[PDB]
Amino acid sequence: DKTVRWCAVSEHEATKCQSFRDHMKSVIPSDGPSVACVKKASYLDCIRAIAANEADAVTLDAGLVYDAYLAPNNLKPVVAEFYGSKEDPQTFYYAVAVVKKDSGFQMNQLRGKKSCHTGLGRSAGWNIPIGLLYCDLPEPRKPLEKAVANFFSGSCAPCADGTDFPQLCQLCPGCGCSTLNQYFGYSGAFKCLKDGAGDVAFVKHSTIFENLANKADRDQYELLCLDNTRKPVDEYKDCHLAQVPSHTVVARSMGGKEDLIWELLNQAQEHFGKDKSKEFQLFSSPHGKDLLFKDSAHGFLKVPPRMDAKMYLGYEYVTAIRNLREGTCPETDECKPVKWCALSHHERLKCDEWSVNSVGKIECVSAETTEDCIAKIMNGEADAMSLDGGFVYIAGKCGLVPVLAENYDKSDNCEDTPEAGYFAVAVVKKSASDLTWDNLKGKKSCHTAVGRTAGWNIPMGLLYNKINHCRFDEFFSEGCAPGSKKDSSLCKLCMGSGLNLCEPNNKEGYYGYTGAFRCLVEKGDVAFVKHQTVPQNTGGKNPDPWAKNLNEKDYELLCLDGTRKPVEEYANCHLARAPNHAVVTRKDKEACVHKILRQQQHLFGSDVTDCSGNFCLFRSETKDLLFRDDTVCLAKLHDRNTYEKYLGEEYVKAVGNLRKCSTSSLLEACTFRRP
Amino acid sequence: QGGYGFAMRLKRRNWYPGAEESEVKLNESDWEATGLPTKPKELPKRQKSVIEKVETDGDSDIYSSPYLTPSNHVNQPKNQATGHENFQYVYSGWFYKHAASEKDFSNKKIKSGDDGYIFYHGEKPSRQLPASGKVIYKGVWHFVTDTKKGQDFREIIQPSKKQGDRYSGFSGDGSEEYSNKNESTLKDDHEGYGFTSNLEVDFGNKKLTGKLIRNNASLNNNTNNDKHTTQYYSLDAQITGNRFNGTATATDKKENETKLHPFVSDSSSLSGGFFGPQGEELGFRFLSDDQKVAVVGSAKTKDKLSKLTTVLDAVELTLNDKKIKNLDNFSNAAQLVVDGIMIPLLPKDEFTRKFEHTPETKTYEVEVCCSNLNYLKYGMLTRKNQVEQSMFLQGERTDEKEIPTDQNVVYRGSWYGHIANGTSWSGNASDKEGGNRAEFTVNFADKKITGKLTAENRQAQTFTIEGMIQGNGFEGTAKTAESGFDLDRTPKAYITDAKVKGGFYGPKAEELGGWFAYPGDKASSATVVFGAKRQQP
Ligand SMILES: [Fe+3]
Repeated sequence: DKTVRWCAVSEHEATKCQSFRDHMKSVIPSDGPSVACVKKASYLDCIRAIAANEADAVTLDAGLVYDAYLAPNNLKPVVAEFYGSKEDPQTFYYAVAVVKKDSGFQMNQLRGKKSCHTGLGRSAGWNIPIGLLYCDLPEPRKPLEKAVANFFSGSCAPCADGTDFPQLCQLCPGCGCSTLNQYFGYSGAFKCLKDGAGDVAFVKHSTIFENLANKADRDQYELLCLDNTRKPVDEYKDCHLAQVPSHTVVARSMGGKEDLIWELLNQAQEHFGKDKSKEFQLFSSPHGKDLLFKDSAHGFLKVPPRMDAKMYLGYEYVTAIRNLREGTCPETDECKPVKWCALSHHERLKCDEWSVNSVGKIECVSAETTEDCIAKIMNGEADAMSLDGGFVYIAGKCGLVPVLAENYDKSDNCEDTPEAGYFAVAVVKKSASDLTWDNLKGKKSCHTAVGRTAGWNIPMGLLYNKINHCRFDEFFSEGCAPGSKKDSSLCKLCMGSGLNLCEPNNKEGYYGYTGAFRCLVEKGDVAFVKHQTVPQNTGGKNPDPWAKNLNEKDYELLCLDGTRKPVEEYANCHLARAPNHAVVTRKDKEACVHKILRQQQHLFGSDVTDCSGNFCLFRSETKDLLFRDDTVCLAKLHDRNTYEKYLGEEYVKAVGNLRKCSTSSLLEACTFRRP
Repeated sequence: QGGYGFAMRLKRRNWYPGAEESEVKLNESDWEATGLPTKPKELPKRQKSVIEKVETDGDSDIYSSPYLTPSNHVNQPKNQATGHENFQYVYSGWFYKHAASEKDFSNKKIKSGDDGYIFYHGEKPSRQLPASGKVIYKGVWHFVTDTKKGQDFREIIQPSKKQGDRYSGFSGDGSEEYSNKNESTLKDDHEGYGFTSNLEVDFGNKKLTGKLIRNNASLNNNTNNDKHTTQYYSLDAQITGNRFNGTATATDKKENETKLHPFVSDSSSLSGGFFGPQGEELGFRFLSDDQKVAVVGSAKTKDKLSKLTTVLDAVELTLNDKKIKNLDNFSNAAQLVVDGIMIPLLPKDEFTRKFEHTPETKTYEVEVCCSNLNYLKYGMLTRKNQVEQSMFLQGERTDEKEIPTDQNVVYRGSWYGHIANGTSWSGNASDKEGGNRAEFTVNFADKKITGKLTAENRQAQTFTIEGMIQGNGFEGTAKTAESGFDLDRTPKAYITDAKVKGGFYGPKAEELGGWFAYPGDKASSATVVFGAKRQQP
């Protein structure tokens, strides 16, 4: 009996839910998803009920989504209400801080200015901006209204207590809580900025587009960005205080029935959604306003599995709300420890050594996969890591920015010398001949890991263009592509032990460039790797028993034109050019990371002669720990600070051409917040 | 010097920059007793309890040998010797977790890397063994190395974690890549999966030899190698009782070649024992002499689908309920094993000796005879924290081959006894004068043994024993004469036909001992243990 127990917060809701239940029954087959209405006293009660497995779903505003996520409720966003249109649905709105043109102050310059808020306890109007400013407020920070009244020189804070904190009503005396106050609400605040009452208005992105009579004249205003610059009003996606989801249905994280819920809601919108039926409207009711869903809902979208409450609300929102709930401020004032994210134990061990040697300027966090780590960087849990260009692509879509680049070219100009990137090559045994780029079908393949430039993106994208279909495990007989689904044929050649098999970290010995080459040696027909890999691993350069006796002349590269050439010929035989691996971070950590890493590499960088008695940041044993082992230095990006600018137009098109084949969960989640 | 099992903990070297420890070696001090397992397939409690409390960064799991009962974590790693996979009594193996770095910066210390143990333990150390014959034991082995700055063993563990440098190399390491543990089929000359042991135990000559090997992997390039196994050691040991002692010899040395693996030194510390009813399983350890390597292993006779000989006697006789229990013993008459702990029967630093032993619940109070008996000890054992009462006897039997044929041989000694009908008499082992006294004549040719136990006022106070001998031991009866003991006109105590069991102890039957409880049958009651030494003519 597959039944979604929906939680109602009022009798009016309860009766709407029952109408919902009865109408679904007339549409869904008996055997399928049905509604059960369970009534509770309040949203908290509902959240607890869902956690207690006494009920299944409820729809929350943003703040409650956060509450729902905390222990011991541990609930997650599953379905999203969207607004305004099917082709361009608004799941989210953006809280922005809007100011006048050329008024010359940034977000960290706000102390002393005059503020306009939509009203107290509103999200964009109050909670977000005050939350992000919380540490800038003078102590005591309790009670909040008093602190805020001391931060700004004067305000309009509708609904604020003006009796106790006069300056909060200064721009709208009385602090009126209704539209009777010309400064109340969204338009109210904007009109307060326009009137020249305040210096800044805290509103959402749609506010100025809606409230300007002339509609050009937006060029008279800008937005404050968290990095302390200003962008034009149209740039709000890139300049905003927080991105918040409007109305979100949540369920248990484990055993939450997310499938059932999405099946139910999807069928419901089909029959009862906007304009769909005269018999029942999911999105209105006679009984009241906004029952079970907002009346302005146009439909539902499924929230991607990878998402969790922190990731869905976003870094900035969570920062603001945590500041408000917890209330902990740091006591100072220069660069804090950079938290580096390590891949499993291998990377964690070296990262610890790095931290001890940097005397605390570096700290360590582990995750079992690159995607996991990237998400921690999004969180705040971690600060930075270095990434294969395929992952600087994903991190980019996830909002992270590139800061320094790995340089593999040897010179005394290194940090100041941009590189064009290395080469993705297809490597085969000289002994096996007549196997060509023209048909590799049915042969056995070795990849660095799924989603990586040479090992995956370049060769598979090309193959995709040839074969025009996504299943490469059907194309190759077998292979090792770490990060593949474990029951795939692309996990079969992997050397990983037990559950380690095909894991995309160093627990799998076929993981990474060297890992892949060892796979070609020991199992496969063709390995996808960087052009440097065969010379690095032959001629005794690699001491380990497997590669100890390997000779370079025993391998050849597959040329696109259907021919083969010796591995030195890689300039004229290659699959494509790969952008150098780069370090990525959050925009807010980007200055600190750039400065700390430059110091750190001057200390531990390839200038370090003896790598035994001392720590060498750029070396490990064949494993590329924390950085490629061939990294000469970390180089200045300059204008190239966005993933798109950094990778180049050509690579970003190639990876995008592969979008239909993507197994990436994190990419799915990210492109959902920001297409 | 025997025990139920032993473990050795991985070492983590201190790398703190400028305070760096150059090396951490292994010692004989580093063996920890596992104590008696409740379930052999489970991890040893004490050490598991240690690893549980160890901090980790996000991997909290304890990984262990694949055949161990996990807590907690077709396919997947195997370690076994083909055809001897099924262990009842003994297990060896490893368990670890990936521990967080331990930092005390006040003392300039960081240790990094995995943390765990290699160990073996078994239950029911054998009191019987095959009386002759050669027998194949196969099994597994495991190792843990020292740590030295710059050290790596590339042929066994791939040093991406600095195994052998920052923390011990060990056979459990995830980075150990060259065994066949992960494959789905065996080559013909493979002995099994992973590191396997092979021993030949000759019970006739009391000698054991064997080889410890790795089974190597086979795929594609490297199938040129022709050798599917590699032998790191050979073993030799002298068996005495249920225990054996010997040496290990490092097999792979081309030296002057410097080595890509840890097994270099030989070992004079090889030690182990037989477990199970016939001694069909065994476990062992050794520590290389350069202290670079420590090994534990187990082996067993071929899985299913000669006459035996009795190696030792160990008995507890409970004074209250008049019951005889077998005690475990390690073929050391001077090591009293009760309730899974070992009481030393000899001092550290006279005839009959009393002490208290508080292990580190209970406190044991022990009176033990005699100072002239090397292969046998007997006496009173009492338990407290209210008080439980027992007597004990244990001896190491003489080899069935070494038994005397002399037709008249006199043994003299003492006894402890407690005897009652309606009232209690109790008296203790004394080396004179009107004290407890034991007299034996043994005709070995005739296979007959007679004796008399005389008490304080003697006799008067007396016991008569007649028995038949088989092999290294004897059975018989004991009687109170007539009528009654006197239990001190006086009350008496009537015992006719008490069952007596005993053995001959030490080389050439230098000693004998025995005991009986009563009744066992359908009156009076008694419990007695006695022991005696072989007199000159
Ligand atoms: Fe790469």
